[PDB]
Parts: sequence; structure tokens; C-alpha cells
Amino acid sequence: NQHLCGSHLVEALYLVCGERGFFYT
Amino acid sequence: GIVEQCCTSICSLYQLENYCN
Amino acid sequence: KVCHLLEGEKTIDSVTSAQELRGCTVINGSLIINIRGGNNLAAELEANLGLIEEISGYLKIRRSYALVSLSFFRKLRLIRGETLEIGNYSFYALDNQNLRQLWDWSKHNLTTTQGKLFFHYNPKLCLSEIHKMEEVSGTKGRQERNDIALKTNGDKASCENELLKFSYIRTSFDKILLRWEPYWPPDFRDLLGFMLFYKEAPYQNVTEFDGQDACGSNSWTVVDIDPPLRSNDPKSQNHPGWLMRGLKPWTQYAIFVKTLVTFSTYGAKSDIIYVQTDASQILKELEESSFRKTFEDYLHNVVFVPRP
Amino acid sequence: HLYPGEVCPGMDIRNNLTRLHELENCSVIEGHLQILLMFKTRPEDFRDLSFPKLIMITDYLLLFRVYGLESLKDLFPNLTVIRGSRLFFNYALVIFEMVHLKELGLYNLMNITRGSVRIEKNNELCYLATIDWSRILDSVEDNHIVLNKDDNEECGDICPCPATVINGQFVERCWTHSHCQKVCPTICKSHGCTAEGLCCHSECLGNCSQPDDPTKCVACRNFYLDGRCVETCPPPYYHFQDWRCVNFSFCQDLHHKCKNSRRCHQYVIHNNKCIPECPSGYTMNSSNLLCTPCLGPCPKVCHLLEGEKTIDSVTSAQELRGCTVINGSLIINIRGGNNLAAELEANLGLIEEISGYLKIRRSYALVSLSFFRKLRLIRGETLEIGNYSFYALDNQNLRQLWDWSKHNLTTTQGKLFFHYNPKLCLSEIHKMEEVSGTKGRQERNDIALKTNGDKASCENELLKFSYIRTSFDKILLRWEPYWPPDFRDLLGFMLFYKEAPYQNVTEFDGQDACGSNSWTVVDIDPPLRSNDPKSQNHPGWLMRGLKPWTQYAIFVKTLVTFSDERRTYGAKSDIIYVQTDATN
Amino acid sequence: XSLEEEWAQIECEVYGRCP
Amino acid sequence: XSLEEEWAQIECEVYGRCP
Ligand SMILES: *[C@@H]1O[C@H](CO)[C@@H](O[C@@H]2O[C@H](CO)[C@@H](O)[C@H](O)[C@H]2NC(C)=O)[C@H](O)[C@H]1NC(C)=O
Ligand SMILES: *[C@@H]1O[C@H](CO)[C@@H](O)[C@H](O)[C@H]1NC(C)=O
Ligand SMILES: *[C@@H]1O[C@H](CO)[C@@H](O)[C@H](O)[C@H]1NC(C)=O
Ligand SMILES: *[C@@H]1O[C@H](CO)[C@@H](O)[C@H](O)[C@H]1NC(C)=O
Ligand SMILES: *[C@@H]1O[C@H](CO)[C@@H](O)[C@H](O)[C@H]1NC(C)=O
Ligand SMILES: *[C@@H]1O[C@H](CO)[C@@H](O)[C@H](O)[C@H]1NC(C)=O
Ligand SMILES: *[C@@H]1O[C@H](CO)[C@@H](O)[C@H](O)[C@H]1NC(C)=O
Repeated sequence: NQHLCGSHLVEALYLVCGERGFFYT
Repeated sequence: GIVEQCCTSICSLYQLENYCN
Repeated sequence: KVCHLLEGEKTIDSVTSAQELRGCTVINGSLIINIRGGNNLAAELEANLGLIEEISGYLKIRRSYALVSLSFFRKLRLIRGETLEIGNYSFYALDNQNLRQLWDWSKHNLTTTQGKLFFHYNPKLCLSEIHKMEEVSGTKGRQERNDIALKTNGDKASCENELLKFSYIRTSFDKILLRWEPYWPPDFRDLLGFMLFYKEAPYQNVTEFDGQDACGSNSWTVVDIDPPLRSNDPKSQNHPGWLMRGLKPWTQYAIFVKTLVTFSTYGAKSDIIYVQTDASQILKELEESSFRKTFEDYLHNVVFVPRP
Repeated sequence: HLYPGEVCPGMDIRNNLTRLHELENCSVIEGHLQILLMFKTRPEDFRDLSFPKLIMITDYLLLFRVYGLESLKDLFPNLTVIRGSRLFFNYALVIFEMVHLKELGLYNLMNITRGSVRIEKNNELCYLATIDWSRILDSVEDNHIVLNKDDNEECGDICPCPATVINGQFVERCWTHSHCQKVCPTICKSHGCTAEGLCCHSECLGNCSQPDDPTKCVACRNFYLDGRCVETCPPPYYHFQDWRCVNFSFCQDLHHKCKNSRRCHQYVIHNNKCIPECPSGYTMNSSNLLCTPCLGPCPKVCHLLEGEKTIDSVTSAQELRGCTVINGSLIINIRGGNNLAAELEANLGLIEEISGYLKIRRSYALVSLSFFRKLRLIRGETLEIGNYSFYALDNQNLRQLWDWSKHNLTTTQGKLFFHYNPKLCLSEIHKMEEVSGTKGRQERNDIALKTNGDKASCENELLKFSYIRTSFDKILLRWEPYWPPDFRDLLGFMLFYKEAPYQNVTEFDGQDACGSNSWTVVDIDPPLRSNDPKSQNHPGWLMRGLKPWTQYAIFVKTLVTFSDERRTYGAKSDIIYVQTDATN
Repeated sequence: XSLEEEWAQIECEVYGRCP
Repeated sequence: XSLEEEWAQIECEVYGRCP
């Protein structure tokens, strides 16, 4: 859709991944 | 990295999803 | 009166050198300009050079750090090329460091009648202005092999920016509230701020770079403005605004607003709007914002990991 | 009791607060303490949760988007030292977008051994102006604390505590309303004191329970061993992780783990230490796990992902620590007003060779590239597009490359590129063109004549004022003739004059600023080439705008056509303080 | 609302600065 | 001289400018 930057990258990823959570290795 | 993928380009929803469990 | 330049090739390099030219309807021979400083200038370059309408020789502007606009040549309308600078140039802007406005081509019909144009360096000056001149001045139509360089011109300049519309203009006798459209670069953090400009201006013939030089004379009461708190939803981007204070009753202000944006270029500027009310350090700030952007971009690049 | 609890690897806690119980026992973390991305939590979740066992993190602490954490006096009451062996970016403590964080609670924190503090965008965070960061860490300037509540609003930081003169007034220094800042007498600046103020033993980094007693101390300034702080590890304890002592069976076990299978670094022993890789010029011998210097060269080649590695901060540089050969191209993009030259020197200094290109782009605080202490070759095997092997763009304070009086840097192939380096004089670029051998093979170097060094004094020759004569309002000056090797490359002179009541005027930087108190530049077209090759035409200039009883700084610069010849840099005078005569 | 009061409301709405 | 007179002399001598 749009360029996701700053906090908005964090918000947008969070909405994509609300309960799943973010990855780490 | 995420900033090249999503911030300095356009992430598909698949690409955002690629960063999550 | 006509001014035959006895030396044929006059340089103007300060206010006191221009006063030789006071009251010159036309200038025979060529001019060079190398105006490089001045104080409390009181438009004293415009007064001496404003009358000039026709220059016989070439017009050369070099090193001219103080001048921002060439609108001090208010009546200039003809360069004749009857004495071309080597390379057959009739206009020659070299290393004008703060030249931002070549001329207000909307109100200017200058025709550099013979020989080529030359534009090298002049970083602030936009290629758009340069292209406007070569077509206003017949040179490009006349197949003049104009020597203007894409590289080193318009660099380090916010040229060819987007329009900002004003959406809201609510006045009082002594304060005016404005809101313009939301503007955001492709990355919103590149909006370091806006910068409003206003000027009590009884006549609707104002121009952005009029009455202005880079030696610190400036007719505009610039008001830098913080970036708005961005919304995720583009349809909930509130129209940013400012309540500019301390005005005078029933006085018409010329106003515009412009984006303050960090280079990655991406920026916007309003037209001048008129509102009758009612009856360097900068590179440190542009780094600091670019630094906090850099850290945040690093953190994201490090914390968010693509699963394999 | 010194570290009366476990030592734990680097901790990443994200998404769910559950993982924090890995910290339940740890007293020292041998790694980073990332705590981040906990949107789901509430203050309800942090009411109980505390890790008072934790005293010291070897690397960095990173708090980022953790919600409902109101204060760090809950989670880490006793934390005292963030060693910063490995940093986040150039930062040891990072507190970023902490949405609910009301007041920093790291009252016990006493030292940050390396790297800085970044505390940014914590929209409710007060109690920052109270902290005396000078006590916490030496590099207050590098510390970055902006966009918090204390930076946006009023903060009622009453703390009914030590008052320091760092602030203009005698503001009491307090982490929170409950907790004073633990200021300790000037004499004990890096080891601290007991509650009664009796200073700690010389090892006791930050704090101690019982004074001058090196086991009853809270953290170690140098090393930990067997419940005591020690200045260095005695044999047979090898230094491990630059903070603790480990015996050979420990390093041997770790070496064989990463041998047997990998996530990994075999922990070879060199120089009484235990290190991840056997350093440059050493190899591991006989399976004794002891680095021995090779016969024949055996450099530490460090191999770069897809042939590029960008050094943006300290952590990116430290990833190349000791990498005496780079098997890739290097990009330096230091950002921000803080010079990291010392850190770069420690990490990038040992790089003898680069296989790819070396690119310095948008480096702000990097005055010099001399942080590389032994870089001698840019093999240019890969090149920056345009076939460049050395590339430098937009570097805003770059004043010199390697001092070519001493160091030698060669390029096996590829061109030079130099654009928009405002303070880097073409002198220091042309010398590179020779030393690097690009000129020898006639590489068409893309070096911009008028974008490099335009904001720096560049004249290396000298002009002397042969003759001064002065008037009440006029100062007639002449100076020695000058012409470049080709007099046609002389465009003119430039006479700079300014008022100078006191002769403390500093040299012209180069930036031609037009400010009210800046140099009155006068351009001067050059004299007629005449008579003997002595050039018996001493140039001169008369100024008539001066006023009686006034002393004026003057100097002259040449103005000269730069060219591919590379031999024209110009001449400049020293500043002379001349005084006009005084008339009624 | 008044021009001043509305601006403060706008400032809170836009820049987040509220009286 | 006078500073002006010498300056006039200097200009003829070096810059070749004369009244
Ligand atoms: C924090 O403690 C450390 C000791 O671990 C102090 O570190 C030394 O400080 C001096 C300057 O004060 C430096 O020149 C040394 O290089 C430092 N050594 C090490 C090993 O880091 C540090 O000064 C203390 N900081 C404060 C503010 O007390
Ligand atoms: C400029 O001066 C010369 C000599 O005085 C004269 O011949 C010429 O016509 C003048 N220019 C114009 C446009 O008349
Ligand atoms: C200048 O113009 C004239 C006529 O167009 C031409 O003959 C002459 O060669 C040109 N010289 C240069 C240097 O452009
Ligand atoms: C507009 O015209 C008036 C004369 O009617 C003049 O005084 C004023 O300077 C003009 N505006 C500008 C920007 O020059
Ligand atoms: C911590 O200590 C408890 C009890 O001593 C133990 O059960 C647990 O496994 C230890 N480790 C962690 C990571 O909690
Ligand atoms: C020291 O070596 C012994 C065996 O010699 C080993 O059991 C012990 O674990 C080592 N020290 C540590 C802290 O592990
Ligand atoms: C630089 O080169 C000279 C001549 O080849 C050599 O004598 C000298 O040792 C070198 N110095 C360094 C620091 O590499």
C-alpha cells in the first residue's frame, strides 16, 4: 500500500502480527 | 532489512507477514 | 539617461559601485556583477539598477554570494549581445552561491538577443528557472547551444517541489489562523518542519525572493513550524496549521508556507496568498533529524528479523 | 555479596512478558538485554515483576515499545553497571518509544563503562533532568536524550538529595520521587561509596556493601574471579568476555562445543584472553587451544555479505574489530554530530587491506579518515559503480584523508571519486591521486574541482604584504607578487578585511559567510604580466571605507583556476592587524 | 470558539499540544 | 604624497589604470 517508516512501520507490523508477535532468531 | 523492504520501498502484506512468527 | 560605460565592461561589486549606474535607462557595453556583501541594504541595488532596461553587451554574474534574486533589475528587458563574452555568451551566471531566483518570468520578458546562455554552479538556482529563461530569452528557440549543466545546478536546492494549497484562512484584526493541505514526503520523517512566510504587503505583485539577499536582509517574517503528529490513516491526516500572531488591523499580508525537508528534494511550497486580516547551524539541525531517523532505521533493521 | 547469582547469555524479550523469567536468576548478563515490542502488556503485568538479582549487563540494554512499564524501579532496582562491551549502535542504554514510562527507576545504576545513553520519544518520561549523567558515564555529550515528557511539558520532579552544579541552579538529582541520585565524593569517582560515604575498594565499580573490601563490592571495575574483583586474571585463568576469568577447561569445553556443532566461535586463547577467533597472523596449534604466530602470512580475513559492509556507528565498526583484511567493499556512513573517530580507530584501524572499494558517504562528524591506521591497499576487485575503488560523497566535515606525509594507500584498480566534501582540500585529494597510483595508470578520476574543499582554506603557498601605508580613512596595501605555474590560472586576488579591536581574530575558515561581523571580501583582478621574470608588479589595493581610531584585520587570498594539472592551490596571507590614523 | 481557543484546540488535534 | 596619489601611481604601474 504505502511506505511504512518510523513508528508507522511498528504499528503496521503489529497489526499484521498482533498475537503472533514478531520474529527473532 | 525491513527499512529497505518496507520504508524505502513498498512492502506487500506478504512481506510484512514475513517478519512474524 | 543612456549610460555609455566608459570602460565598456563595468563590474558592480558593492552598493557604492552600482551608484555609478543610478538613473541609467540603458547600459551600453557589457556588465559583470560580483556583488558579495552589504548591510542594511535598503534595496539599494534595486534603486541603482532598476531603471536599466537594455544592456548592449553580455550580462555576467559571478561569485555573487549576496544576491538571491536578480529582480533588482526591475525594468531589464533586453540583452543585445553586441559584445559577447568569450564563448559567445550573453548571459553568464558562474558560482552564484545564493542565487535562487533568476527572474520572475511571469512578470519578466527579458530577451538576450544574441549569443548563448551560460549557467554553471549556482547551486540554489533551479534548472526550471534556467529553462524558463532560455525560452523567455529566445536562446533555445534560436538554437543557441546553451551551456547549462544538469550537474551542479539546482543541487542542494528544494527545486521543483509540490504545491501546497491553503484550505483554511480565518482572520482576526491581529492574528490569522491558517491551515494548508497535509503534505508528507514518501517517508514522513523527512518532514523536519514547515516554514511559514509572511509579509505585510499592500500590493498583489509580491514575489518569493523580492527584497531579499543572502547577506541577511529579508522582508519575510519567516516562522518555522514543527511537523504535525502523523496519523496512520491517510484520511485522518489533519490539516496542519498556524496562528500567526501580532498583526495590524485591516492590513493585507502576503503569505506562503513551505516544507522543511531533509535530503535523501521531496518538498512542497504554497503560492503567495493575500489575507486582509480584519477591520551553518541549519546543517546541524538537518543532521540531528537525519541522525534520529538513522538510528530508528537501524533499530528497525536490527530488531525485525525475516523468518527464514 | 558479589554477583550472588547466575550469569546469562544475551536476552531478547519480545511480544510476551513470559520470557522475562529467564532473568529470574541472572545477576550478570553476558550479552545484550533487549526488551522490546511488548504492546500487549499493562501496568497490571509489571506490578509484581522485578529482577533485583540483576547487577550488570556486559553489553547493552535496549527498551523499545514496552507498554505499561511505568518505571524501571520495578524491573531493575539493583542494576548498577552496563559494561557496553558490545553496543547497540553507539549506545549502551537505549530507551526508545517507551509509551507509558513515567520515570526512570535505575537508581542503583552507577556506571556505564562504554557507549552512551539514548532516551528518545518516551512521551510520558519525566525525571530525566534530575539525573546527573556525568556521574553515570563519561561521555555526556554523546548521550542523546530528546522528545520525552521532560522535553515537551512541565515535570513536577519534587524529591523531598544530592544537588549538583551541572545545572544552573542547585537542582536535587533524583531518579524518582523515592530515590536520590547516588552522588559520591570527587575523590572516589568510579568506584563509589557505602551509605555512610566511606569509599569502596579500588575495584568496586559503582557501589559496595562494605567499604574497601573487594569481595563485598557490587561490581568489578576490571575483572570478576571467585567472588572477588581482581585487577587482572592470574594464571591459569584466561580473561573471558573482558569482565571475568575462566580456566582452560572452560575455554576448552566451549571450543569443542562450537567444534562439535554450530549456532559459533571456537574460543581460542591468545594473550591471556579467551577470544572468538585466533587473531591476524596467529593460528591454533596442536589442539592445545593456544594461538601461535604463523610462519608466512595468515591474516584475519573478514568476509562480507554479498561483498559490502556499511559502517554506520560503533557496533557496525566493532564487527570489523581486528579484521586486518576485508574480503569485500567498505562503506562508511557515520551520521550525527558525535565524532566516533576513536571507536573507529580501535576497530577499523587494524584493517591493512580492503578487497573491494572504500566508500565514505554522508559522514558528518568524520574530520579525517585517519582512523584507519594501517590501510594500505584498496584492491578494487569489486568496484563502486563507475569502476571506482575509492568513493567519497557528501562528507560534511572531512578535512583530510590519511596524512600522506606518513601513510601509504594504494589502489590495485579502479578510479577515484570525490564530490561534495566541503572542507577536504583538493591538496589532500591530489596527493592521494599520486600515492594510490591512479595517476600513474591515468585513471580518469571523477574528482569534482569545485565541490571538494570549497568551504576550507586551501592555499598552501604564502603571500606577504610588501608594503602597508595607512590614512585616517584609507589603508593602502601591497603584497608580494604571485602567479601560479601558469599565470593564466590566476583569476585574481581577494582581500579580506574586518574590524579587529583586539588582535584575537582567527583565520578565515573558508565558508564566505556574509554575516554582520564577517569578512569584507574584495575581489581584485590580477595585475599586468610585465617586465622581468622577477614579476616586478607587486599587487595592491586601497580601501576607502575605513574610520579613524580603528584597527582592522586584513589578509589576501589568491583566486585560481583549478585543473587536472593538480598543481594550482593558491596562496594566502597571514592576518595582519593594521590601524587607521586618528583624526578629529 | 474564539480564534485563539480554536487554534489551541487545533494544536492539540494536530501537534498534540493541549492546554 | 597621499594614499590616493600613490594608489593612482600603483594602478598605472601594475593594473595599467590611469586618469
Ligand atoms: C565507569 O567505570 C569505568 C571503570 O570500569 C571508568 O572507566 C575508565 O575511565 C577513564 C576516564 O575516567 C578512561 O580513561 C578509562 O579508559 C576507563 N576505563 C575503562 C576500562 O573503561 C569510567 O570512568 C567510569 N565512569 C564514571 C562516570 O564514573
Ligand atoms: C556603445 O558605444 C560605442 C562607442 O561609443 C558606439 O559605437 C555604440 O553604438 C554604442 N552602443 C549602442 C547600442 O549604440
Ligand atoms: C561566435 O559567433 C560567430 C557568429 O555566430 C561565429 O562566427 C564565431 O565563430 C563564434 N565564436 C565562438 C567562440 O563561439
Ligand atoms: C508592486 O508595485 C508597487 C507600485 O504600485 C511597488 O511599489 C512594489 O514594489 C511592487 N512590488 C514589488 C514586490 O516590487
Ligand atoms: C532459575 O532458578 C529456578 C529455581 O532455582 C530454576 O527452576 C530455573 O530453572 C532457573 N532458571 C531459569 C531460567 O529460570
Ligand atoms: C574451572 O575448571 C573446572 C575443572 O578444572 C570446571 O569444573 C569449572 O567449571 C571451571 N570453572 C567454571 C567457572 O566453570
Ligand atoms: C610508505 O612508503 C615508503 C616508500 O615506499 C616506505 O619506505 C615506508 O615504509 C611506507 N610507510 C608506511 C607507513 O607504510
